[PDB]
Amino acid sequence: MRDLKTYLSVAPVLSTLWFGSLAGLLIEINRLFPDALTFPF
Amino acid sequence: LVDRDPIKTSFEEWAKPGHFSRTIAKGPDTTTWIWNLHADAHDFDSHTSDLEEISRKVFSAHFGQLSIIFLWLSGMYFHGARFSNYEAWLSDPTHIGPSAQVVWPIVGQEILNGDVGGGFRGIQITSGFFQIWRASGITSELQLYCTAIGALVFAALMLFAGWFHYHKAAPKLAWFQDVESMLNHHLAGLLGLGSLSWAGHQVHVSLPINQFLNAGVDPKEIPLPHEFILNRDLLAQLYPSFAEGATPFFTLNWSKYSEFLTFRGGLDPVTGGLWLTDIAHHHLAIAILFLIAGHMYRTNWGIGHGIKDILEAHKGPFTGQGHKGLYEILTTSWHAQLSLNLAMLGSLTIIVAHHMYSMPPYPYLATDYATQLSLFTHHMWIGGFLIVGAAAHAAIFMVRDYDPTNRYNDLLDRVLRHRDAIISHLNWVCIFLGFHSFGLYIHNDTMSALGRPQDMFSDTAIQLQPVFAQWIQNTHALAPGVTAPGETASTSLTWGGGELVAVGGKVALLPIPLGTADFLVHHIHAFTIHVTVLILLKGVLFARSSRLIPDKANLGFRFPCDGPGRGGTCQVSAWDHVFLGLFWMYNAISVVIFHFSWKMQSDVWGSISDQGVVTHITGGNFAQSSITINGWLRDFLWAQASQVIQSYGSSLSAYGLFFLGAHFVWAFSLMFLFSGRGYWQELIESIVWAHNKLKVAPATQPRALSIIQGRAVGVTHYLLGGIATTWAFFLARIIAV
Amino acid sequence: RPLWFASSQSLSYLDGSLPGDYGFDPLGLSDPEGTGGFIEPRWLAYGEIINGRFAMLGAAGAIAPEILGKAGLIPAETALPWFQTGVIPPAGTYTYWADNYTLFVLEMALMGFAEHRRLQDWYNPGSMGKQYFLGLEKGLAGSGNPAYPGGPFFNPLGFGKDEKSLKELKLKEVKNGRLAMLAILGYFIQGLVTGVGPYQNLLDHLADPVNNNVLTSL
Amino acid sequence: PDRPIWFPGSTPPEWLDGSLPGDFGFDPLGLSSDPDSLKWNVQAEIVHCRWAMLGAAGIFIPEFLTKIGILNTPSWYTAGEQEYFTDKTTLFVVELILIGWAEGRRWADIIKPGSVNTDPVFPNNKLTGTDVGYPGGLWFDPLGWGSGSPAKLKELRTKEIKNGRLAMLAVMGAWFQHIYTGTGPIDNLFAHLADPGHATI
Ligand code: CLA
Ligand code: CLA
Ligand code: CLA
Ligand SMILES: CC(/C=C/C=C(C)/C=C/[C@@]12O[C@]1(C)C[C@@H](O)CC2(C)C)=C\C=C\C=C(C)\C=C\C=C(C)\C=C\[C@@]12O[C@]1(C)C[C@@H](O)CC2(C)C
Ligand code: SF4
Repeated sequence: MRDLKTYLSVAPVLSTLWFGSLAGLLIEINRLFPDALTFPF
Repeated sequence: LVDRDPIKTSFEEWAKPGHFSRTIAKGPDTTTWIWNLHADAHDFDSHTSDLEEISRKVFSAHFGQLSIIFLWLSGMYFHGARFSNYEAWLSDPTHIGPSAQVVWPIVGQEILNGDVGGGFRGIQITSGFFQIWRASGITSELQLYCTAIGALVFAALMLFAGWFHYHKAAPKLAWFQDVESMLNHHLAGLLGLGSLSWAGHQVHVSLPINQFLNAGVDPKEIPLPHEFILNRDLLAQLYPSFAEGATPFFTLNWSKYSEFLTFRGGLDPVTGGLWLTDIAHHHLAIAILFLIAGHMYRTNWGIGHGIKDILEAHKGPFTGQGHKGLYEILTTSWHAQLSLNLAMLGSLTIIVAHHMYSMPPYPYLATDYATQLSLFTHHMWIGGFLIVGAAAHAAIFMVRDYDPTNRYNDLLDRVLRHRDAIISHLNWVCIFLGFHSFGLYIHNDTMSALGRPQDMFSDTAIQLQPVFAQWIQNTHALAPGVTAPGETASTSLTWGGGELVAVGGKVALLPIPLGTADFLVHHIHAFTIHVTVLILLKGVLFARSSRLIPDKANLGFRFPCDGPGRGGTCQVSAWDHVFLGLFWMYNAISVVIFHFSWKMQSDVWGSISDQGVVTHITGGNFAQSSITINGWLRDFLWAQASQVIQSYGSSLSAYGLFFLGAHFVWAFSLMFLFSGRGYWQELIESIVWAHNKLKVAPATQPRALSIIQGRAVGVTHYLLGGIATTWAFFLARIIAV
Repeated sequence: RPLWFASSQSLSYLDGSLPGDYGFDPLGLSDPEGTGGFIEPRWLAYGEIINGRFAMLGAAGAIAPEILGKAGLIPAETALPWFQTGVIPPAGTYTYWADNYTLFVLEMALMGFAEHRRLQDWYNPGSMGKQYFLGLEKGLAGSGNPAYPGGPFFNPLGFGKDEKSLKELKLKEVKNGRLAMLAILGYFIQGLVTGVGPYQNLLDHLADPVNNNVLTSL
Repeated sequence: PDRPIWFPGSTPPEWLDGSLPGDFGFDPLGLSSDPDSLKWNVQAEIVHCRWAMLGAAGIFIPEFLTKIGILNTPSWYTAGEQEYFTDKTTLFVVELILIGWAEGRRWADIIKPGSVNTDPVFPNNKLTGTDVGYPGGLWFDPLGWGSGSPAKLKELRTKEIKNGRLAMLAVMGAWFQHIYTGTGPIDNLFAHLADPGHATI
């Protein structure tokens, strides 16, 4: 559906999807490497 | 009367935001369009002028509300089955703190999973669901899982009904305007049958299971609820009158049912709550009363009353034509009905909050102090908000739907012709109450500071005794045996009978004395309520015109001002009177909840020893310390905030964080309240300049918030911050002690 | 025509065209004002006819095995009451050639074929006699009246050749269907309160009408 | 317009006009209302059919021969746990490279038809198929059956689609049967044939 695809490109839905994926990535990154205070490499 | 397929189900309107409005559907020239989209979303009256379409739209949204409520209930029941310690709490209610939420260990937040007893680690809940489930006879988690599944199914059913009654078969306007049938059905069927069904459940399920639990039986050894139905011998062993069946009911030999239908009064010593037999009898009587009351209004069979006929016959020498014409107003305007229902529901919520603390209806609820405090505060806030909404929608009706040429009413016309006298009298009453209530606190502070304690208004120097309330307490304490011969004990323990109920080493309830401090605090309550009623009633009565702006009705319900002329006209609309009354409602409710908390912690709640001596939480300092503002600052706010400020490093650190977060949010609101739009619009012009320099200027021109939007943001943030601060303070104080 | 609890509202639309019409509609459920959804005169008449036919099939079926058991013609292990034949396993169960939940799926599928074809003919008259269906679409064309399809399949003997006879037979069908619905409700609530089959209930009433009665059963 | 329909007596969707092989008017949700989605979905269905037919053969023919005892191969469910001549990740990477080259050229033919019909190394060699998803030539149609009259083609292309759909259903069935009953698919068939009344879910 073209209209359904248009509704998925509206600002709030796109922002929600982007921020959900971003939060998931950050949570997993902090889960794999906990308590980072310095960049050791 | 319905219409078949009035509106097509399609995704086309989803891709065109603002389709409900002609102005909004054009396109976003500026950023004000985005804000305009959300503010006007649910104003169905502005969308179309057809009453049938508005009614059809209103009917379907309530189905979505019911679906959301059912989803919330399903979640609440599911979390108790999967992530709770209910079965351990059921074996030792007095030593285990209820908990139904657990947290994932990610960034060190697993510290919030503190111990609560029963080999469980989680967040302690204060909603009181455990007592509700215990009073229903629920024993295992299988029943809770089934209830959650059923609630999910009901949510799906509600959503389908909402879709159907709008897209497939939408009722006609004549169906909605049948108020007699709606009243008859909502009285006889919705309320009476529901009460009868709950009485039947309490008779057949709650009473035997709760008797077995109170006897001390292991919950896993109690027979299942259906065993009491298939095996009448078990119920006969528990209640011998069940051996006679329903024969006493039909022979009018009702006295045989006295074993499980009582009129005892008071509290159950084992659990500290009301007797369940009294509750079953109460629900039976209420069901009978509501079933009879549902046969009053006339319908297709000619017998009954006509509401218009009743209204037209009530008139007097002081009121002229009386209530004639009110039937047509209340059957053509949605806003007036909404205002009336909002006011009544808010008053009912406040009454419920007052009643549930003095007559604890659930087992092991009185000795759970945190649950009591939370429920009281929650329902007080809900009632206040609903009451303010009532006045808001009354003003909306006055602005929009008032039309004397076709909807004349004499009672409303006469009120509008002497509004100056009403407003002036209310102004004088507010000033008098403020002078003679708060002034007595300042006198006490000055006399205490000057070193003259013998000149204070107190129980030791100058007594102001509330003799009217003490007389009522004495009358209610002596009611059994004189004016209520059928009762065994008083309705509540607070009237002053002299008896004490203690459950598990804690005090459940006992008589509450009244003195000089109660007089002052009650008059403070009266003053605040009167001021709020002044701001809201002035706002409603002057919505259409005044001596300042004769044509105020042409400018609408929600407009900012009428310019700097006439010396200045900021905040003249009826919307601004609701904006100003929200702040006074907040003030009044805060004072009320502070009074409740301090009085309960000082004079009621405490621990009881073997010899029978009571040690209250704060040691009874309310009588002598609350008569000054310094006392409230020192012995209430300073002393009782030590729990929330020392919660770091423990399971209560979330409340400590929320304390500071809510402080920040409250302080952040003052930027929007103390400033005006022109400054921020001028400031944005300079910021836009540098975006043009780097070719990053948006095509949607940035605009500052409107005058009304700024006012709304300020009040919303102000209320959120204040209420959240008080919430965190209360919970952190009461969970620890 | 004879009338039975008729009213001024009900007689304004019940003019006697339908078979077995006596003007009885106290609640006005068939009022042609604003028909929609499932509350519609045509759908209500069709539902009454279908429910009557199904109840007539059920009313004799729920009692036929029981009477033959007491008559000593069928084995006693099959002379069960209708509520202990596998309908309600808590009340009792009988072991068939397949487990009950397996038979349910087959019944569901066959009944789905039949009922979906019936519904699709109701929606679009004469549509079921168009697409190839094993060569059986030649006789499943219907007749334009959904409740009375006729044809070589549903009217094999060719009864009701004359229109007057057809009207009389439709009236008889309606009367018998209503009586069968009443009998089925009696089946249910008799089984609820006496806990034993309806044929044994009748024999109990015949044995002694005063000691075996509602006054003694409730 | 008079073709058999999935729901006799109903009306087929407007975008399904009967021009495609294997078309019965089944699209209640309208997932292919627009032409681009229609083409993409057709290509996805054709690829899913061809992989599912290879998978169904590979799951069922080996397992049957093991039961009658001719071969001794392990269960298809646990075939990924045996130890081969190298670690599984290396095999996965080799697979990824080869199938990336294979599928990458298939992507360009969907976007721009007839642009990848020439051999990059030996330009004397070509694919002959005119239709997207039916590549032809000596590599994919060595017997030359893949071209003919529209009657010869609409039958063969409909036979392919009807077989592929059945294979997809069978493969998912085998997966869920092994998940639930915990035994190879052929044992389930023999159990059902032993006691059809009771050898059931
Ligand atoms: C049953 C209750 C009820 C109902 C049906 C209505 C219905 C209505 N009210 Mg109303 N109202 C109510 C109670 C109710 N009210 C109460 C109790 C109050 C007093 C507080 C008001 C005060 C009020 C005012 C002051 C106005 C209305 C207006 C309206 C009309 C338009 C509403 C609209 O567009 O909403 C739009 C909805 C929103 C903009 C959502 C607001 C969100 C809140 C404020 C913040 C929530 C914070 C949240 C937790 C943060 C998460 C954010 C997320 C994005 C992350 C509509 C007929 C308006 C009207 O008629 O104008 C002519 C109007 O001006 N009402
Ligand atoms: C703490 C600050 C504060 C104080 C003291 C007041 C006080 C008052 N407000 Mg108010 N208000 C406030 C903040 C405050 N407001 C805020 C923040 C808002 C939100 C914008 C409002 C919004 C508001 C509205 C909307 C209305 C009021 C009204 C009133 C008056 C109520 C009638 C009355 O007599 O009360 C009692 C008066 C007092 C308690 C003040 C006297 C203080 C004591 C008695 C000292 C007396 C000293 C004595 C006279 C000797 C002094 C002599 C000198 C030489 C030293 C009262 C004067 C209403 C009004 O106009 O009157 C009806 C009204 O409609 N207020
Ligand atoms: C791509 C978008 C974009 C870009 C390149 C800039 C660039 C700039 N902004 Mg800015 N700004 C933006 C969006 C953007 N802004 C938005 C959406 C807002 C409203 C919240 C602001 C509000 C803002 C203020 C109030 C100020 C600036 C200022 C500045 C300048 C100082 C550098 C800086 O980081 O300031 C800090 C900028 C921010 C903190 C903005 C927040 C960042 C937002 C969230 C990024 C949004 C990106 C957007 C969603 C792009 C989507 C891409 C997608 C469609 C592909 C710099 C030229 C300053 C200046 O020099 O004054 C002229 C200044 O005082 N901006
Ligand atoms: C897609 C699929 C299911 C399809 C779903 C359908 C019908 C949806 C239909 C609809 O959309 C329509 C049409 C129209 C819409 O309006 C409505 C809906 C209803 C939404 C199944 C399988 C899809 C895909 C399949 C079958 C995949 C095959 C897997 C293979 C090849 C496995 C191979 C191996 O097994 C071997 C050979 C040997 C082993 O050792 C190793 C492995 C690797 C395991
Ligand atoms: S713009 Fe502001 S200050 Fe000026 S009249 Fe309007 S509300 Fe008052």
